[PDB]
Amino acid sequence: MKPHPWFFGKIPRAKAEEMLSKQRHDGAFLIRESESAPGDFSLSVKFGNDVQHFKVLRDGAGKYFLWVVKFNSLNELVDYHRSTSVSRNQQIFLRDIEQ
Ligand SMILES: CNC(=O)[C@H]1[C@H](C(=O)N[C@@H](CCC(N)=O)C(=O)N[C@@H](CC(N)=O)C(N)=O)[C@H]1c1ccc(OP(=O)(O)O)cc1
Repeated sequence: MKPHPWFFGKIPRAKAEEMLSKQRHDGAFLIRESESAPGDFSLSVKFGNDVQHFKVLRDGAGKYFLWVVKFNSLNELVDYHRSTSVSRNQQIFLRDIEQ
């Protein structure tokens, strides 16, 4: 296997916005480690001329989620959202960032 092209570690929210706005496709994303909420993860996605941010929420079972459906890993959250939208208003499917 190859390492996941979506994990950026502890990068600032503004830095994530700066690089995603330059990407050419809707759905281009990254997972980053939140500075505002230490220990947690955040999802940043490009759509149109904006960059949307989602908190990767945790429960007492250690599951990962954005809305209702629970996942065992960050990898499973990401993979599910490549075929199912992260939004109910717009069709936003996650796709790998271009290097
Ligand atoms: C300025 N306010 C926001 O960004 C708010 C983002 C939001 O509600 N986003 C929409 C989705 C994107 C949009 N519509 O622009 C939402 O309804 N999020 C839900 C679902 C979710 N899992 O984020 C929520 N706020 O619980 C919150 C946020 C806040 C913090 C953060 O981590 P860091 O602080 O960016 O590391 C990520 C997202």
